[PDB]
Amino acid sequence: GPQDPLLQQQRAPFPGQMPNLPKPPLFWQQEAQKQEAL
Amino acid sequence: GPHMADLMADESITRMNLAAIKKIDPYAKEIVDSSSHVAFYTFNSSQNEWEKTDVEGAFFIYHRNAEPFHSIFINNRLNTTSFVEPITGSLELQSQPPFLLYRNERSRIRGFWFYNSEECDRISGLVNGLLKSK
Repeated sequence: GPQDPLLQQQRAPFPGQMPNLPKPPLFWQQEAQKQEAL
Repeated sequence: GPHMADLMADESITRMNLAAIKKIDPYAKEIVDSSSHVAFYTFNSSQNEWEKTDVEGAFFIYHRNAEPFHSIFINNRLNTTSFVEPITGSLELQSQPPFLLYRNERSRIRGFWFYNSEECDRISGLVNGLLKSK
């Protein structure tokens, strides 16, 4: 419901905000799948 | 003027932690490491995105002098639920800073998020040792 501010001065805590994990390049996903597969 | 925090922790604190542990897992006798806050995340390949799970809790590694030798538990603070899983020696790990990544059966991807990256490093080291020591 609450609307986040367009402009931010400093990083403040926000209950209910999920952290954003970093996404690796496609190569990472493919490599894992292959290794498990035989 | 400036003062540094004490590196050594009181023994009383450790005892209290192990007490809470016994409440869910009667067979947990010793604590190896504990992270103040840890959350479980899963990756869905179909969507190419990460999805947060309903498990958000304090992470503890438990040691026992009987089978299973080692097991990991998360105390879900928000949902007041217990989640436990045994440690297997076939798991392969990978470190993408600051988030820890590991592979699971059937080519699934799951990871753990820690309040502090360094804190995560210590925990991961323990697991690595278990894999190579038995």
